[PDB]
Amino acid sequence: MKKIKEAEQRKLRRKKRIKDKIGRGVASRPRITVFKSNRYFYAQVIDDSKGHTIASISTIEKSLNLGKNIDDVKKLGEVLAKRLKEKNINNLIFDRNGYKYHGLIASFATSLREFGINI
Amino acid sequence: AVELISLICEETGIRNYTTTKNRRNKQEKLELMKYCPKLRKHTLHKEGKIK
Amino acid sequence: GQTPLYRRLPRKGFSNSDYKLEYAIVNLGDIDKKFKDGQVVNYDTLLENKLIKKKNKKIKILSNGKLTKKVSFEVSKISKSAESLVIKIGCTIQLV
Amino acid sequence: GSSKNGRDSISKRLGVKRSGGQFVKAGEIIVRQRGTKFHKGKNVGLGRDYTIFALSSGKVEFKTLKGRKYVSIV
Amino acid sequence: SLIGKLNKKVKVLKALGLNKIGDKKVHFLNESIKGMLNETINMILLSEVM
RNA sequence: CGAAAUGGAUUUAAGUUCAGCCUUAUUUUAGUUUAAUAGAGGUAGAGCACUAAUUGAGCUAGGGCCUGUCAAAGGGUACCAAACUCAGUUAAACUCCGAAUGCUAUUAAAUGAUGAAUAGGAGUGAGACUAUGGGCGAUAAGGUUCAUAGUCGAGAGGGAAAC
RNA sequence: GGGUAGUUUGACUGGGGCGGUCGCCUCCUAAAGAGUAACGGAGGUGCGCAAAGGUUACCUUAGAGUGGUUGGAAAUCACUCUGUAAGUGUAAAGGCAUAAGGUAGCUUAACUGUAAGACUGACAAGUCGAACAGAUACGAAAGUAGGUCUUAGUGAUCUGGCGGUGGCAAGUGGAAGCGCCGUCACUUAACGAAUAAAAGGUACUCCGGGGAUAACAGGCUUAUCCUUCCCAAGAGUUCACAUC
RNA sequence: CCCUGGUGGUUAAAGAAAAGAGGAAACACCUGUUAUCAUUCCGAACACAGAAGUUAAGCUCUUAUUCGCUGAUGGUACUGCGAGUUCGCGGGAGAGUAGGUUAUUGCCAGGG
Repeated sequence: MKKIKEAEQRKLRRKKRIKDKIGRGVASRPRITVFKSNRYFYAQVIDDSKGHTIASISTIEKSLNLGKNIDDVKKLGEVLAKRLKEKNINNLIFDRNGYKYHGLIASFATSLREFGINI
Repeated sequence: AVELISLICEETGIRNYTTTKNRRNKQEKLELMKYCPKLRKHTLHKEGKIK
Repeated sequence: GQTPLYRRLPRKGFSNSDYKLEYAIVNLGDIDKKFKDGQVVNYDTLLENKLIKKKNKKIKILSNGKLTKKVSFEVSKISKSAESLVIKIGCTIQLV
Repeated sequence: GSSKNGRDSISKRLGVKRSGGQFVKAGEIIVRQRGTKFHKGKNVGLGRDYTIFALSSGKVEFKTLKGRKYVSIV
Repeated sequence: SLIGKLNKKVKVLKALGLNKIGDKKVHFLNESIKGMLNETINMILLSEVM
């Protein structure tokens, strides 16, 4: 009850502070946010001048058939990079979205980095 | 119990900075990485007298 | 009784008089308007043509206005812009 | 038995300097205050002493959200 | 008269164009003139220009 | 054509200086009053959610008294009473709320040298009273000291018996 | 060394003197922009901090109720309700859940040359400031950092001292000295500071003026004083009003 | 299009508590600490490795408005102005009351 509620509340507070520390995204340099469920891994690129998701990816996508490991998110970030290049976006701001930059997120971000995306 | 000290660039000896420091609290020899405008480069500055 | 402004404000330094090198300014536009080709713009001619007064004898040449006439110069100082323009027009410069 | 007190500081001239709807150019001071009586919205910045200033030319506007006032340049 | 009246009301009357007693001015009633007349109703006499 | 008796500073308080106010000349052209629309208050008022004051009931710790009480574990509560409930009140330095005016911006009318800048030249820097909002005093004083407006000051005439 | 000479010994002040006060900050007075007096009503202050700074990351009290060796109303711990009343070096106010609160790691931006555009303002001053260059600190990066959550912790000019730079160098060349940059020494607290250096009396007094300022009176007010009146609990054997 | 998850805008409680409904997908709880990480101790949170199980909880929907929040129309307080004076004109609360309120919406992904 209260313990789960306060865990949620802490996550929201962290999320909000992160958001206004990094600022909003613009069509030139939009914002990349992630979400880490118990099963999957989601990423979205958002332009807040419109509230529009320019691109997105997740491990649910059957064709990718990745898992939920460091290796899998490495490959997933590769796929995201190749999907964004054809829409000619190279600057992104990395909203860690209430998580700690470590492990899976670290591998995801570095994989976007080795392939010419400015985060 | 607070004295006005001067931070001196190590490699030139210029008294680049002046600051305040409390004696009788540390009586150490405060060192600070400060930017030495003669060299256009940061470096080490040590505590020293004023007069 | 308020401390006056010239006593609130501080001072700035000496005046360096008694050691100034003071001397007359003559401009290229003036030379163009007053002279012609071939003569020596110098102390004597500027004095008689009333571009300076014979109190000062260390003329400097500055570059206001434009000069078109080939002339010879015997002066004491010259600005870089003015001597560039004058060499370009094709005159000659001796520093005295 | 004289007065024990009688002591006052200099008035600091706080308050809103440009009214909502006025046209300002970059760098204008909008509010002088102690503390975020008014918070910062789009296109404004907060000084080290909570002054509100305009990052770009525009028209001042005040909004209210959950009872807090926000200043913006639109 | 304008003597002794409030400063604001003297300014309103001079904005209507009346400086003395016996001053005659024709005006077209819109919201502005209506507001000025309401401010200074006690010092004016309104007749209508057929 | 037309003041000031205000502000700032001062071995200043009967002085003097700067600003403001005034005038001459030139240049410049948008004061001010509304209406519409768009802004920020905590004043009046109101109120008890917050900080405090405080009334009658309900309820109840705790403390004291009494009662089969050794200073152990018990009970009666005429009381001293935290907290709590209902009802009703006080606050310039309390405000969960909040005007009317005033202030500020834009536009359209309306009013015609009222604005601003530069240059030249002063004077003033002792105010008083009335209609309001105040503080101090004794919700006393033609009292003292602030804010708005008017008058006298610098304004003749008519009226309030003279004033 | 007052034998003798030249001078100083403040102002505000509901007369003056005595007393008290003089810079700055917070709130009210202050009449809902700002500003706005008083010898109006309340406080703090002439610092502290090498972290109590900067950056990144991670977290939330106080109180009420309940259960626990000391441990009781209250120390520490668990949970429910409450949701900032807790806490922010230091006074108070305005603010602070994204916490500006708390903890931990790294670190010195507690930088240099600067600055578009402003607020406040008689002036002198004071404050905010995007952004640019160099050098960094932190973070993966975006970004932040030009001290302290903000608002008091302060002092002009002149003179003198120290360090750096090498402009000035009285015939020339050195040097002295000075300028420039960095910077120290004033309870100058009467704090926009008249001197580097300062106490009293004058009823023996004098001069220039003021009802702008006291004492005797005029005038205003009535605190105070005095003279009444309204209510009648009682006393008066009983009977509020014979009387008090 | 809809359910779910994630992400914006529109700020009126878009609030908590109690009761009922589900869980395909999705989400969450849940498994182990052994790999990098975190704790002023503690896989609680976080970190990493996975899918045995569930609606119990979180979440979604439906509920009496039980608590809160919001709020009429009038009237009053107060206020601008006035040769009408306890009035004439203009503006108009707070509180209380009749009520109302457990949002709405832009676009990304999975499939009904």
